[PDB]
Amino acid sequence: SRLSRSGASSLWDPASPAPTSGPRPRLWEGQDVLARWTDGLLYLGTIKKVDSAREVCLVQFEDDSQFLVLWKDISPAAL
Amino acid sequence: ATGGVKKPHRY
Repeated sequence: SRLSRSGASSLWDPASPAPTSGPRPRLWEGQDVLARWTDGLLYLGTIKKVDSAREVCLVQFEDDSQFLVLWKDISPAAL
Repeated sequence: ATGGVKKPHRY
């Protein structure tokens, strides 16, 4: 049996005060998101539901499309 | 070209 999943990301803590330059928005009801689809094209929609347990969220799209998107395929539409 | 439904980053 294997114990390690191979590939470690961020395993060190800060020793001195460090400011935040790249902020990351959160998943909430009424959040304009960009749901990336498997066709290579992006999708615009607002958050109708949130699943912070399985890292998922439901969003209502411009063309009345209610599609379930993952927090990894989502890009907050702000800038 | 489309322009009536979703309006994401560019497409």
